[PDB]
Amino acid sequence: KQAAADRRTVEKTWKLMDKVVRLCQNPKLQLKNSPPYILDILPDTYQHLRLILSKYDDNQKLAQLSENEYFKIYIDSLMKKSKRAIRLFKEGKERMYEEQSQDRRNLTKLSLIFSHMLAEIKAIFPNGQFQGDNFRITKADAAEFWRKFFGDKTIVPWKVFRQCLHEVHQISSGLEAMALKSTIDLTCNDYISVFEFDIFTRLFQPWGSILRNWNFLAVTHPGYMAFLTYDEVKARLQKYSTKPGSYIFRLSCTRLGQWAIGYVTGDGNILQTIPHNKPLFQALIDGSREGFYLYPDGRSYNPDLTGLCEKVTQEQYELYCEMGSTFQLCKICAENDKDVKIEPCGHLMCTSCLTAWQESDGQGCPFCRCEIKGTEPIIVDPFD
Ligand SMILES: C[C@H]1CCCN(Cc2cc3c(c(C(F)(F)F)c2)CN(c2cccc([C@]4(c5nncn5C)C[C@@H](C)C4)c2)C3=O)C1
Ligand code: NA
Ligand SMILES: [Zn+2]
Ligand SMILES: [Zn+2]
Repeated sequence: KQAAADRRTVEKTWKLMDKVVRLCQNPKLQLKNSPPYILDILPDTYQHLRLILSKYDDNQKLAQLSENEYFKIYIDSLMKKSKRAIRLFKEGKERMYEEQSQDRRNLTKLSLIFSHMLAEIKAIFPNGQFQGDNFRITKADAAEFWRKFFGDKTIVPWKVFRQCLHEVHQISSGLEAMALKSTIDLTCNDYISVFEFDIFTRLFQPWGSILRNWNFLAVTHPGYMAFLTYDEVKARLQKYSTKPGSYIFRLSCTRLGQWAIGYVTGDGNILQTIPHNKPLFQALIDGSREGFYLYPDGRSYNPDLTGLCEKVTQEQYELYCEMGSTFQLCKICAENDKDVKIEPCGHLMCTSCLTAWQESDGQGCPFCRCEIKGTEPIIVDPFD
């Protein structure tokens, strides 16, 4: 239940965003030349919110804008993530100037979220005018699923989304649904917009086997590198510059919904290819056959991807989730946040999962089997 997105509220986010920009202007961090460039994303976010206000330039237009379900979620999320970034500098202290630290890692995670939020608002409010109820989902079979379950909604809670997705593509576990959430919920706000749904369905098409494509291509494929800048792709492949056909595929925060395959050419150079509006597995199959994509991440074994033309372990889902921000999500249901701690073992879960466990098995903690001497409500930050 977020507050109305009135002018007063919108401006509170600008002041919080200016605070993040000031903290990030410190030369000790060296963030001026540090992607995704938070010192560029936050001013651009300001200019977009300003462009939107110019389009809703009267009291009646401001009343419609402040009631817009997507806009309220956006401003509330922008507010939350900005406060989170200020809190990161407050508690990180000198560990913010060390590039390998977890505090710096969390700032890169926040910088990626602000990048995704900016691309989202520009897609939903092109030219500052709301067009979410007329957003074009690139895949028709994915568009039909969205229209079927959510009508003309532009954004829906993750918990409603997951359940409706399960009705068409079965999700096998709590860890799989958590890995899935960190993949689709790019803005890390516990909601899925039609834009985030379009990116996910473009990346892992065809829709008919989208969870098999995602499990193979992203959860277990050695060639998958998640978000990388081109300099990082080159740095990764430089080790294998002596092995033509070495390759990796990555996401690009400036080309959402598309893949970029970086590869070692016969003459030692590192080049990249952006596949067309076709499945990534077909581009990898064609490239393997043609001698360009042979060794994923320089490794001799290239997985057989032909099965996708016509089994992931719980540990693999756990490693996959580490990169994202899902530590606050209940591992059992993957739909509610952790809000209770079991005493004395310290394991965490949501209130309703603990009540369900207590009425079903209840013979110790559902994770370690230790006797439940007590419970204590808690608030979990994604970076705890
Ligand atoms: C663009 C450049 C900027 C400098 C850091 N490098 C490396 C880097 C990549 C990711 C991250 C970091 C860091 F913040 F943890 F530090 C760092 C985080 N990160 C990230 C954050 C949330 C979700 C994901 C996805 C993912 N891929 N494998 C597992 N997961 C959960 C890709 C989404 C569709 C789901 C990835 C990177 O890609 C990326
Ligand atoms: Na989201
Ligand atoms: Zn739960
Ligand atoms: Zn326990």
